[PDB]
Formats: sequence, C-alpha cells, structure tokens
Amino acid sequence: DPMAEKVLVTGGAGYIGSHTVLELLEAGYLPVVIDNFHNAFRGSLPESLRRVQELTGRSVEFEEMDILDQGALQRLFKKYSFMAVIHFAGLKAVGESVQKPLDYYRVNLTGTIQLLEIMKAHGVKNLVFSSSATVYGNPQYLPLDEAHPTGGCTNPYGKSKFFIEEMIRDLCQADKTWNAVLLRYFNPTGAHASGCIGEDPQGIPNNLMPYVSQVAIGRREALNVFGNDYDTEDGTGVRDYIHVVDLAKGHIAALRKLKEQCGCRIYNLGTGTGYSVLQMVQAMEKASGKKIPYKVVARREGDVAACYANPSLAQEELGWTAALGLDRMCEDLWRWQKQNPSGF
Amino acid sequence: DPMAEKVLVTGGAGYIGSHTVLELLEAGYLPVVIDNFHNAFRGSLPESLRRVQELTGRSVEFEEMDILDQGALQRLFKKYSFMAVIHFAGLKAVGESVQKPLDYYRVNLTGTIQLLEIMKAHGVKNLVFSSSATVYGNPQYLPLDEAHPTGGCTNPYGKSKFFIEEMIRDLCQADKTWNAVLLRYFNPTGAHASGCIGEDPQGIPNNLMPYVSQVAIGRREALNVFGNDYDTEDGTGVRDYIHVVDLAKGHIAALRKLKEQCGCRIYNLGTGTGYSVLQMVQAMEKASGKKIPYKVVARREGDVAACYANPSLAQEELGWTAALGLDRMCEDLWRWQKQNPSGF
Ligand SMILES: NC(=O)C1=CN([C@@H]2O[C@H](COP(=O)(O)OP(=O)(O)OC[C@H]3O[C@@H](n4cnc5c(N)ncnc54)[C@H](O)[C@@H]3O)[C@@H](O)[C@H]2O)C=CC1
Ligand SMILES: NC(=O)C1=CN([C@@H]2O[C@H](COP(=O)(O)OP(=O)(O)OC[C@H]3O[C@@H](n4cnc5c(N)ncnc54)[C@H](O)[C@@H]3O)[C@@H](O)[C@H]2O)C=CC1
Ligand SMILES: *S(=O)(=O)c1cccc(CNC(=O)Nc2cc(C3CCC3)on2)c1
Ligand SMILES: *S(=O)(=O)c1cccc(CNC(=O)Nc2cc(C3CCC3)on2)c1
Repeated sequence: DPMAEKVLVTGGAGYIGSHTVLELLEAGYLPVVIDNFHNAFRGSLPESLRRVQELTGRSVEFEEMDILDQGALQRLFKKYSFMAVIHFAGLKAVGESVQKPLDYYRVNLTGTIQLLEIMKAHGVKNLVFSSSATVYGNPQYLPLDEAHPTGGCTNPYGKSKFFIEEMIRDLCQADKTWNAVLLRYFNPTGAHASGCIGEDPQGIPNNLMPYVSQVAIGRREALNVFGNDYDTEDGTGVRDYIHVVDLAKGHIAALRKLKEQCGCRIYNLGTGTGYSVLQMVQAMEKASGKKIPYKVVARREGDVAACYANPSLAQEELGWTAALGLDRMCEDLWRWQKQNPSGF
Repeated sequence: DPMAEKVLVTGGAGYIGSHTVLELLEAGYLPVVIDNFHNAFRGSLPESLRRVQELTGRSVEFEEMDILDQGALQRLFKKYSFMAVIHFAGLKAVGESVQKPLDYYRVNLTGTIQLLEIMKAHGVKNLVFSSSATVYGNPQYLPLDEAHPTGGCTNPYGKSKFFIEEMIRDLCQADKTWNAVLLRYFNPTGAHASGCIGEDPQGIPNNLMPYVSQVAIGRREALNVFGNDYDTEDGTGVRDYIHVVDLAKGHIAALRKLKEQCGCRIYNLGTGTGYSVLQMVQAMEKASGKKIPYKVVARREGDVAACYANPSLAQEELGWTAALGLDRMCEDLWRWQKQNPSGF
C-alpha cells in the first residue's frame, strides 16, 4: 500500500535531518535514514535518532552507509520500497569548503549523482533536495525570490549546491516523469522544543547563533560584530534565520507536493523577516536572562548589509509558512544548550 | 630524468587528443594515452593513434581504460611517471547533453574529480584542462576575453565544463602548489595536413563544418542557414572556429607554462576573427571546387549574431598564435574527408 512505503532520508542523523525525521514520524510517514556518521554522534542508532524515537514513541529504521558507496545504495533500494527521497547527506561548512574543496565536490556532487542514478534505476523519481539560498549570491534586490539570479556564489560549498540544483533541473527537463522540489534557505537555528535534540557543536559554524549562546552561558567573553554602520535599521548586518522545526515541516510539505506530479519546483523557505546582529544579541539576552557583551570591529570587505528570502511562493504552492520567530529560535536553542552543554 | 617522464593524455584517441598526441611527439614529449573507446575507432592502438605513429615514426603508449575506474587510475599512476596531465576525456556533444544530462555530469564531473584525486595522491599537480568558451555564455561584449563573465550557459555540456573550471580554480586556491592551465576555445575544425587523421563522423555534430563538406561531396543537398538578417557584415551569424592543429599546439604551450609554477591560469585559444556562415560556405566551395547550395531559413530564437574569442593573452603569456586561417581549415578538412569518406 502507498502509505506503507518508506521515505528515504539521507544524512538523517544530522541537525536538519533528525528534526525532519521527527516531523515525518509525527505526520504519519515511515522514515528510513542513512548516514555515515561523518558529522553525527554515535545504542544502535545515532544518538539524535535514538532520542527522536523516545520523543515520538515510534521506530526509526537506520542503515549506516555512505552515499558514495554504490553497492550499498543498490542493496538499500532493493531492501526497501521508497516513495521518495529527502536528501540532506553532504558536507556543509562554508569555511571548511574553502580549505578542502575537493572533498566538498566529491561528497556533494558525486554522491548526489550516484543517488540520482540509483533512484532512476529503481523508479523512485521523487526527490526533495535540501538546497541553500547562498545560490542567489549577493542580493541584487530584496527580499530574494525564486526569480532572482543564481550562480553568483564564490565559495566551494555554495557552488556545489548550485551545481546540484542545475543537475536536477536538467534531469527533470530530460525526463518529465521526475518530480523534484529544491528548497532554498539560509541559516537553520533553534531546536525541537523538548530540548532533547538540536545541533551538535560544529567545527566551523556557519552562523553566529551558537556563538551568541556561548557568550550567554559564559564560555566566551563577547561577540565580535563586523560593522555597525550598514544602511540598516540599527547599523548592524541583517541575515536570514529559520527555525529548524519550521524548516523540517517545509521538507514534509515538499514531500507532499511530489504527489502532484509537479516536475521540478523551487521554493524559498524562511520567515520573510531578516534579523540584525544586535536584534539577535538582544533576543538571546531575553531568552537566556544573561548579558551578552559585544565588540564592534571593522566591516569585512565583501559583506553585504542585508540578505533574506521571500517565502511567499512556498505559502501559495506548498501551503507552508514559518510559525516560529526569533524569540522562539533563541528560547529553543538556549534550552538545547542548557540541557546538553556539549551536545549529544 | 625530467625529459624522460611522460605526459598523460586522457581521451587521447579522439579528435583533438590524437592531434595533440601527434604534436607532443613532434615536440619531443613522450605521451601516454588513455581512452575507453566511447567515441574513438578501434591493431592494438586506436586507429587514430596507429596512424599518428605512422605519421611521426614514433611510439605511442596506450592503455584502454575509463577515467571513472578508480583502480585503473591507481594502476596507471603507479606504472608511469607523469610530469603532467592533459585532460580531454569527456562527453562533448552539446545536443546529446540535453537528452542524457546525467551521463554528461557523471563522466565529466565525477571522472574529472577522480582524476584530480589520483593526481593529488601521486604528486602530479600539473594539469592542462581542455575547456570550452561556451562558459562565457551569450556575449556581453566582443571579442570575448578572459575577464568576461562566465557561468551563463544553459545546456548541460557547457555547465559541466564551467563546473570543472570552478572545481580546478578552487583546488588551486586551496593548494598553491598546483599548476593548472584552462584552455577555452569554440569550434575545432580542419585536420592534420596529411589528411590521414581528422574528426571521425560524429553522431550529433557541434558545428556546421562537417555538414558543409558533406553538401560539397554530394551527400547532402544544401546547408540550412538560420537567419540572414543579423547585424553582421553579410547578415549571417558569425562564429569562432580554430584549426585543430593550432589548438593542439596551444595545449603543448600550456604544458610548457606549467613548468613556470604558474598556479591557475586561463587562456582563450582562437584566431581572433570570427567567420560568418556564408564565409564558411564560400571558403569550402573554394577548397573543394564544388558548389555548396544553401537555404535561408528563419532565425532560431536565442541565437546571437556574433560570437568569437580574444586570443591576445595566450600570445602574451604562452607565446601562442594561431597560424592557420579559414582557408586552411577548409582545405585540410576536405582532404581528410576525401581520403577517408567514412572516417577511420
Ligand atoms: N546548516 C546549514 O547552514 C545549512 C545546511 N543546508 C543543507 O542541509 C543538509 C544537512 O545540513 P545539516 O543538518 O545542517 O548538517 P549535518 O552535517 O548535521 O547533517 C548532514 C548529515 O550528512 C551526513 N553525511 C555526510 N556525508 C555523508 C555521506 N557521504 N554519506 C552519508 N551521510 C553523509 C553527516 O554525517 C550528517 O549527519 C546539507 O544538504 C546542507 O547543504 C542548507 C543550507 C544551510
Ligand atoms: N569538439 C568540440 O566541439 C569541443 C571539444 N572540447 C573539449 O575537448 C575534449 C575532447 O574533445 P574532442 O576531441 O572534440 O572529442 P572526442 O569525443 O573525439 O574525444 C574525447 C575522447 O574521450 C574519450 N572518452 C570519453 N569518455 C571517456 C571516459 N569515461 N574515460 C576515458 N576516455 C573517455 C572518447 O572515447 C574520445 O576518444 C573534451 O574535453 C571536450 O569537452 C572543447 C570545446 C569544443
Ligand atoms: S569571537 O568574538 O572572537 C568571533 C570571531 C569570529 C566570528 C564571530 C561571530 N560573530 C559574527 O559572525 N558577527 C557578525 C556577522 C555579521 C554579518 C552581518 C554583517 C556581516 O556581522 N557581525 C565571533
Ligand atoms: S540540413 O540543412 O537540413 C541542417 C539541419 C540542421 C542544422 C544544419 C547545419 N546548419 C547550420 O548550423 N546553419 C547555421 C548555424 C548558424 C548560427 C550562426 C547564427 C546561428 O546559422 N546557420 C543543417
């Protein structure tokens, strides 16, 4: 029966993936997760997923494997009957990608190509790709909508995400039976409201929310603020943050869209309101009850004043809206950090 | 001794590669060719290379293998001592790429990544990449120089070439010991002056020179000309053609540049003069002695009036200039077709 078929979640042990697994379970889907533990903590599940099982009271099927392992992909697609794939597996630290680009291109490009090939072979032509709004590059107008130019980005991670988008678009053009939804978003933050799962400490973080929470808890003295004279409401730079639970629900919405036999579709996910650095400091002070000192330092050459996405098309075509604002992001991040100071 | 080391030529059995192998031999280099016969004719060499050996009186080392075969790349780099790699192996039919994009991305992207990884592992950080001037997309100004924007192209082949350029650029940024020369050019034509090698008949040709020669020899009735009211000297569209022998010598020049420990460098190769469709017809009439009827049909939406490259930087930094003009291109193509009507 179609509703007894499974959803494959690649990279499902990680931050966004584990929250998406929880939302899938809560929504009545049956997830199968694959992950190679490159960036996830190790019972017989990844800890994140062990905790998702406890939070939901429902079972998570899991296989430890690498998307680069063709034989493992073949065994997986023979063992399970997948209705669709939600693809999070990849390398994603922007700063790391500059130092080890070939790893990024190998995992992200070759891994995705191998996934697409096994999906094609097994007739599972239904993909949710977790993309990045960095594909828009520097804003030419704001808010960024799906018509904005893509391909500007100069770091290897962002390029890899753009290249994957293009490969999927070209695949869909060549085979109209494929359905794919590409979800573009900026910085995921927050955590499940239980505080029992969240983002494990990362080696090279992509955004400042972990740093602000670490100043608040006392592990760092102050937040450096790069520039306070931007043409913004408060002079600090404005960036786009989405609560991981809203993000995860957007991935479920994309999964539903595949059933419409939509072909290739592209949607921004976000709240539609950018946040300044000072607004984020102030929100985390309110959530944590602690002073968060900052230090204004010089602008970094190349940083833009403001960057955020227009999520209107997702509301119109996925029925999706973000329900969780900056205060909830801060409150939920703070709870996860307080309950799990070194993560899992 | 350094001059006893070898030059690896991937895809060296094909059209540009075989001519480059001949130029390497004539210049005193020692080539090792790999090719999987995807698009080359099968003695114990590919026929093109069997003929290159006869033309030069010198030996070509050859291994039949696929750049996607990691074990074969490992065996190859252990068996031979390479000073550098000239990389032609890939899929290259623009029209085919629209129909089977995933093959293009797999061979071109994953194959190149695997080549770069084995080169890194074996300390052979010296690459000539045979790129495509289609990376410039539609001209924003003419002639196209290396400062022109790249990334505009909308077909999967052109995208794959741009993505490979970017991966190599990012690799060089991350490891300053790499040297790479990316050579951008448009349409190779002509043949070695012996007429004993040339381009075998292709399934979906990228340019009209084979079609014009086929009208001349009588296998087709007329050349369709898409538009005769462009803002050009004669109203027909202007495009960029380079004689394959000049092109091959440019690849040798790039090989020499690697010895300067140049890092990443990018050069256009071409004559610097675009040719109109009618000029090409008229040149092939003169070379063949035959009437070449044409039929003016409507413009194709999207076709630009004129496209050609500025090869000045290659003259300044490689010492390279094209010596062979349109008449030689036509004469040499015609000789190859007359001596080898169905190719090898
Ligand atoms: N965190 C961010 O700032 C953003 C993330 N994304 C996208 O979200 C996805 C997941 O991101 P996060 O949850 O943030 O990171 P994450 O690193 O927590 O999750 C990724 C998971 O993929 C697994 N993985 C990595 N390579 C693998 C391979 N070769 N085979 C199998 N599993 C593999 C990792 O172990 C990890 O559990 C990636 O596609 C990423 O590009 C998009 C935009 C922003
Ligand atoms: N012909 C054109 O219009 C242009 C070609 N190029 C570039 O030149 C290169 C060679 O082009 P041509 O000589 O024109 O084509 P070609 O098809 O004659 O030569 C390519 C060779 O690569 C071999 N090959 C393909 N996939 C392989 C694999 N997986 N492993 C090993 N060998 C493989 C083929 O069998 C063939 O002998 C490609 O990089 C191409 O993108 C660049 C611009 C224009
Ligand atoms: S710590 O204070 O020394 C330290 C060092 C490096 C980075 C951080 C995190 N701080 C920020 O990321 N601040 C920040 C980002 C921006 C964007 C908006 C305009 C650019 O502005 N300030 C902390
Ligand atoms: S055959 O005459 O039927 C036939 C069918 C398809 C393609 C051809 C080759 N002819 C051309 O490629 N002509 C051509 C190309 C251009 C460019 C410059 C402006 C676009 O213009 N005419 C033959």
